[PDB]
Amino acid sequence: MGSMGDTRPRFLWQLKFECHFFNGTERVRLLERCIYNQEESVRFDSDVGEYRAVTELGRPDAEYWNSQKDLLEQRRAAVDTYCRHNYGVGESFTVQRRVEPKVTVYPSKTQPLQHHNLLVCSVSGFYPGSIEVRWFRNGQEEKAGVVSTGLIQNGDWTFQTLVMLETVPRSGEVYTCQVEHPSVTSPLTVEWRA
Amino acid sequence: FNCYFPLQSYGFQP
Amino acid sequence: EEHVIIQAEFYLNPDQSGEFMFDFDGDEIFHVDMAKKETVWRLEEFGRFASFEAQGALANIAVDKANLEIMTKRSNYTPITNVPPEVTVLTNSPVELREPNVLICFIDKFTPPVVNVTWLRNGKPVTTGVSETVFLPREDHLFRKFHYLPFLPSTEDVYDCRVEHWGLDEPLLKHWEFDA
Repeated sequence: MGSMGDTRPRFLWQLKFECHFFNGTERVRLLERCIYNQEESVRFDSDVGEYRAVTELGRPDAEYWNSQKDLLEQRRAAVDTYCRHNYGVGESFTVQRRVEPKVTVYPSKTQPLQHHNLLVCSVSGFYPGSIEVRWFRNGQEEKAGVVSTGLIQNGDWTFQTLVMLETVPRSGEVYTCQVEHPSVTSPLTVEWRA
Repeated sequence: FNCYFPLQSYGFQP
Repeated sequence: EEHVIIQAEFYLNPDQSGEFMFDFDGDEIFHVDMAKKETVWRLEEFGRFASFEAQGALANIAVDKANLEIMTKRSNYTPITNVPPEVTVLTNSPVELREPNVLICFIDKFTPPVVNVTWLRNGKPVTTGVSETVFLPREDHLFRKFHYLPFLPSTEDVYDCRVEHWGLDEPLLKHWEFDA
């Protein structure tokens, strides 16, 4: 029983230095976090300016590090020497990265409802994550019957989403999957003519 | 060079 | 504008496994290979645009190891509680017969960062052209991971991503077949 061997207990220590950016680099917040197992125990927050204990386990470390004035000076300036530095290192291929979605429309292999056509809009390969995928019937946005997978991260600097619509396809009806995404100034559209 | 800089981890009190 | 860059590290005992990586809005910029002692860029072109001195990561890892030992003793040897993963299998894009595609095994919401992943083709382990990411950080301090299998879609092959983890009593087995 157990899906893998070597069940000795484990002990885990994580350190995270988070640089949070608002309006470009107009505002910056550095958050250093120390986590033992699954419990954060002490942090430095640049909006605070000193180490603080999150749990009891972290109290000696806050006390020790707050006694080190060089260290506090260094951390207090890291919003500049670290966050804004690293922001500028990578801005052109991270912040500025724009990869256009590929959009395809097709009938589901599953057609559960007689006289209905279940349609699928596949939106893939795009960057960054912010996107809107919507269905239109003729000139009207469909506000009912739509189902979305929401945003899916692929782990490789691309995303995808899948949006389905049950249609009662009449003659002369045109169904359009329409995508708004920061990589394009005009929406992407792919149409299905019933 | 165009260099990412790390923040250095510091030890607990010994 | 809203963006977050995270330098995330860890050390795990008794495995003696370290990790150091940078994350931008949830995607990995790079990590350091602790065996080769070298920077590994998540996309190849990143290494043409930027640099990172791997010895800084290795020095941080030594300190992380020392701090883990202290914290292990300080907590009276309180071990991590296993949190088993959630596993989803999807493809990179809509699947068409005989059009190369990629199967993604997404492993989420687990700790500690040790997990075993096997791709099975028609029930048999397959190694051809697989790749994987390091452990990726989550705000709840659990982890995420991706495994990839390029494949040529057919009606005759089925696939499973098999995931094992100390928090699972039995292997998770997540299936994919061509939607015929």
